[PDB]
Amino acid sequence: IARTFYDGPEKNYEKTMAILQIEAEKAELRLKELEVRRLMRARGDGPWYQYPTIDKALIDHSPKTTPDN
Amino acid sequence: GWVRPDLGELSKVTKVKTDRPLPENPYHSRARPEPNPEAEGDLKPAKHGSRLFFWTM
Ligand SMILES: CCCCCCCCCCCCCCCCC[C@@H](O)O[C@H](CO[C@H](O)CCCCCCCCCCCCCCC)COP(=O)(O)OCC[N+](C)(C)C
Repeated sequence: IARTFYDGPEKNYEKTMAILQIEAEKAELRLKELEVRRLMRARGDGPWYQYPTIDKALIDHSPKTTPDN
Repeated sequence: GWVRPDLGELSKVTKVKTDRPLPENPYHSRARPEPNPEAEGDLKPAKHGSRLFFWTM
């Protein structure tokens, strides 16, 4: 029965080790992402949460019919 | 010896030679804030896919 239907314990053991590593990495990545989102939303210095401002390319820098703009 | 300017001459944009130095900051601007750093590097696939609750891709 053991020869025909199953494997040794080392296979399940090391598959479990691989599964555990994947899951623990995913967990720490999730926590880190939550912290990064908190900081990027509070500070606005990150690539995320960039709210539009006015394009400076719309300003007209030509003499404006009076000297003081 | 005064000649009256012809039609269209007093409205020309002309050049002026001056000793007055070109003002550097006539708007009295402050220093501009520093930009955000930039995007850089090669794009690698996200580690362990999307990572949504139980999805492995
Ligand atoms: C000697 C006499 C006295 C003792 C009798 C012993 C009793 C044993 C017989 C009972 C059958 C066991 C039930 C089957 C469960 C096993 C299912 C599965 O685990 O088996 C797969 C293997 O497949 C097997 O073939 C199971 C198929 C059994 C299907 C039973 C169907 C019987 C129906 C009877 C119909 C008869 C004719 C009907 C006439 C109308 C394993 O997949 P595999 O990917 O390998 O895993 C890797 C393991 N390796 C490395 C060893 C290869």
